Amino acid sequence: RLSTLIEFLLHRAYSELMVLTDLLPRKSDVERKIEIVQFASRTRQLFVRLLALVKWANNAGKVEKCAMISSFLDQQAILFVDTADRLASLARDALVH
Amino acid sequence: KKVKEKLSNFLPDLPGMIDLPGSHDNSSLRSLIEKPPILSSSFNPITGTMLAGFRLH
Amino acid sequence: HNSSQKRHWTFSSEEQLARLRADANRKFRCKAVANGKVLPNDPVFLEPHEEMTLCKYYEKRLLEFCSVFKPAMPRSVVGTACMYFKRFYLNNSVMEYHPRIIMLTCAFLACKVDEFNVSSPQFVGNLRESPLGQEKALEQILEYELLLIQQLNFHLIVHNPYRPFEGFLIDLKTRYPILENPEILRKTADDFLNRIALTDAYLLYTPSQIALTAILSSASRAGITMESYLSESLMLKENRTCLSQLLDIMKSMRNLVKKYEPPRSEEVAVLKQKLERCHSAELALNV
Amino acid sequence: HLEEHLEKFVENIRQLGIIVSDFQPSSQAGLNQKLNFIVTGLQDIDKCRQQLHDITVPLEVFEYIDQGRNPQLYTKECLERALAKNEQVKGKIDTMKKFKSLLIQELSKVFPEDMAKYRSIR
Amino acid sequence: QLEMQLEKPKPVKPVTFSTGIKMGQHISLAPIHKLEEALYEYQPLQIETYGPHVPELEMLGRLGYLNHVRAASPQDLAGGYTSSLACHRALQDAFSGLFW
Amino acid sequence: RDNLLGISWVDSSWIPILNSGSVLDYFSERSNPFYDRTCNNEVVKMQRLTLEHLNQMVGIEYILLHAQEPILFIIRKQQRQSPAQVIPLADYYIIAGVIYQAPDLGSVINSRVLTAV
Amino acid sequence: EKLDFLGEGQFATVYKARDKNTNQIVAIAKIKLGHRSEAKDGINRTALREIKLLQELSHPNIIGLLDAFGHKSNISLVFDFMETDLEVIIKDNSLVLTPSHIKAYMLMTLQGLEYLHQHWILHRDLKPNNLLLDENGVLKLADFGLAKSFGSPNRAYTHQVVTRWYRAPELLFGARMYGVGVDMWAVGCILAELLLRVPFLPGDSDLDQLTRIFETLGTPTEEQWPDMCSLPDYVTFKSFPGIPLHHIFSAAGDDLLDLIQGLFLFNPCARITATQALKMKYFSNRPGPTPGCQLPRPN
Repeated sequence: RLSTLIEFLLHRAYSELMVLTDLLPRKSDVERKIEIVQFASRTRQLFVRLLALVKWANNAGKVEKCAMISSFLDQQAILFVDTADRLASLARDALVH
Repeated sequence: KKVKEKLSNFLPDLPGMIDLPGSHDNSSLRSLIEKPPILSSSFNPITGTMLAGFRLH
Repeated sequence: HNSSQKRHWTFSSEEQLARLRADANRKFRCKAVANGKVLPNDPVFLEPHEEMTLCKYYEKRLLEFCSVFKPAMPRSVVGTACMYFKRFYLNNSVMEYHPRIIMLTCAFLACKVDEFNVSSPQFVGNLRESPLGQEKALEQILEYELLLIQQLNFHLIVHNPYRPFEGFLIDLKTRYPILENPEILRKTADDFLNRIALTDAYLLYTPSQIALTAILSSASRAGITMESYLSESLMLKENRTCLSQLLDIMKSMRNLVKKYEPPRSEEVAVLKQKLERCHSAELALNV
Repeated sequence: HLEEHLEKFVENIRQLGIIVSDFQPSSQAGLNQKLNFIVTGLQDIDKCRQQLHDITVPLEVFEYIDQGRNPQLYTKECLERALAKNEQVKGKIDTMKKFKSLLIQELSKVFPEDMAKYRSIR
Repeated sequence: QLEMQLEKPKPVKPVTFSTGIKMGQHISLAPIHKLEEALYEYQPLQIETYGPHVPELEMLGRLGYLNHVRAASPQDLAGGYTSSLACHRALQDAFSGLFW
Repeated sequence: RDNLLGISWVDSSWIPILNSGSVLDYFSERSNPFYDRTCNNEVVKMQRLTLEHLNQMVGIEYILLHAQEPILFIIRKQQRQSPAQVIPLADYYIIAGVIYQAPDLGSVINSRVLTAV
Repeated sequence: EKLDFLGEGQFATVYKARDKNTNQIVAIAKIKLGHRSEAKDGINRTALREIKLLQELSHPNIIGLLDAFGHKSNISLVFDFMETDLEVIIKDNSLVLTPSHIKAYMLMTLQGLEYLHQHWILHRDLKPNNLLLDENGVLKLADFGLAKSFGSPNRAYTHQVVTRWYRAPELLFGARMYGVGVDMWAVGCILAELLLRVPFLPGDSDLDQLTRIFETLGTPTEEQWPDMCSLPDYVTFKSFPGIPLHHIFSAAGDDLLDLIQGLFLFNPCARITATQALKMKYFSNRPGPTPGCQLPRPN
């Protein structure tokens, strides 16, 4: 899923840069430098959060195993409650009649 | 071990306030990971008009 | 066209058209002289009637090119293309845009608007040209496509005289039994319609009235007259007045058809050589 | 892998570009914008490389990144919830073990011969 | 804040109760409301033309003839487009105009 | 439909599962002579969410007026012209899971005098 | 004079501003295409159709190509700026959802549809969006890219072009020919959404969307328009017992109940017509359609 997010991030970055380059000659150049460094801050934040993602990409498989563990233990808890539930449905419904 | 290692030691090399949250950043561009943007147009090559627009002072 | 749009682009009478063509010829002449590439009134400049004759012969060649298209083509698309071409030279001159580029482009744009969804191999296969030369022409086709719409005032819909014909014949199969099995009428009417299309009829007369006049001419040629059908249309507003207008339009149409003739190829080649030399002359636009 | 170092060089070039365009520059500072466009092209090459890599990431990573922490904290929290569920389940099974032991003790008190035959059969 | 803020000024007077104790504290009743705005733009007649006229349903000789270049066809009829739509478009378009 | 005052409608299942929250639902069970599909509580259930939407879209809003926890649950039918504008139409009171329409102080007296005389 | 950058579009880019001429507010379009091929197809079919169709269709409930120029490679189309769109409006958490207002929106949409059907040009793709609300609130229809004429001559009629959610049942089958049916069923799904508040039938992809339409209206009866399976591509769908319109949208005034039942009718032949729907007594009723002065506005 990170490939799709990487492509979409690169696309939105290139498109916003295209809009910035289109307004670059249009904008007043002195304040346009300020708008350029604001856009550079935008791109730096996008890229550093992608850097955090590709850092965590080593730690992805352990979280996959943790999700497997959590699903398994939730299943066994539902087994305990289902056993108690079926015993209650025995003791209060079928034996009374 | 301490797991409050800053968003630094993690993202340490990049300059600027990497630790600062998206709400504090107040950037429309940053709001992108939460909802994917559409690929309306393919990446285009650099043009002379861009350089003419910049060129500093 | 109660759908308006062409209500603005329906030039009313012969003289205005003549005047407009003449004025664009003057316009190009003047821009060039002012640019000052040449002294005024040199030999190269053409004359409007000569330009019109060259345009008509080349347009008959373009109609043959539309007919030899490898994929089957609806009569609507051919017509749309011719109309677009005539209307284009009512604003500009033959020299400013060479007729060959204009013809090919009108054709591609026309196909795109009319939803023929043409296949790219089919279009390239039809042209009898080298792939490299066809691609050079295609590069020009792109720029001249946008140029066409700009000078077409973005008015793209064109009313095609066919639909009305089918419709009047169904009215024929129903309201009047005086005539019968009007299909001989059908072919002759088609013959009159191609001849009508070559004339400035598309620009002047209403297309429905054009179809009705083709039907009337076919009937007069074969032995039937539609006074009674004309009489059912008299079963309408204007009381007596509608019929006189219909008769006058029919007579003017017959006169143009009898007078119109294909330009002789001997004359046309002289003109071709002159125009070719003309575009080979230095225009060059701007830096 | 390589996408990390590529995007890192891209981010450092973006920072140097912001520094240079922040400063008045006699030298053609259009080289900064050209390097930014070339970094976008190399990021497209890295997007081809991400089609090669095919990483799948949950959304709570994105959201904790929005909070600006480490995603390592999300790893610790997933590990902690795994141990929490394992602790709870082992505890329930341990109480069932103690209850079975108590029940067989008391039934062996009250029904000697039957629980004797049960301990024989097991 | 004793002055600009209420500072419990509304606490001093509560007028017993008029919501839980009893709902008969309304007394002062009023209404007299009007608007007069209903049934607007029901009419659907926006018909425009510079042409002669033709009815939507045929039920005439044209429908009885039921003949076009290919007449009508059954499998596509599921597609709808009963020739009816067909002759209507055809005639309407042809009649459009006739007098500039 | 002859006389809404002279009709009573009930249902046993909903009776034990009845609470201040569910009174409107019991009136809403449908196939209940007193309540109607035209009411907006119906248009809300059809759509999604029930909050301050009765003050936004203003119209026929059956609302609980007074409630006693075990049995007594009075419902009122309002017609709103706008927010903060309420017009009371009628009152339907539910006693022991049995819905009746509140008699007018005067229709009741007219019928009563007629029978006695 | 470009003054705003609302953003890019599916095959276009938009900027909001005042032109070289008057100060009046308008939305300006710039042509968008993949021109990389040295053999480009010039302008796209969607663009060509949209421009001429909008220019021709002039109605108080239809937007129109006003000015149009193109000196550079650029082609500029001028359309009036609008307030927002019904779709996001009802998409948002209930700010002020109201039926007397839903009925007014339905009336404007139906008047626009009647004009387009009269002009003899189908709006190929009404989708929930692609409908725009202006400041006054008169809603005029907008996206016209996929539309085509519908006439007597037989021609390759485009297929599966409409979006899966708003695809007509006949189009979902695989039908080679069509009629006002597509547009009518689609207004029908948009009304469905206004009342239900969420989209009526959800289809991830063609077959699933057909299955859900069938589940919502039940299996079509053999009497309906037999040949429903005799059209070119049909698969017997589940034999649903069927649910009354009362089931899917639980309630509202029955007149609305009737318009719905009617747009839905399965035989393409019986799908109600535009004039027919306006003439429905539901529009001429005690509930009054909003003039638009009091029409709800969000942010």
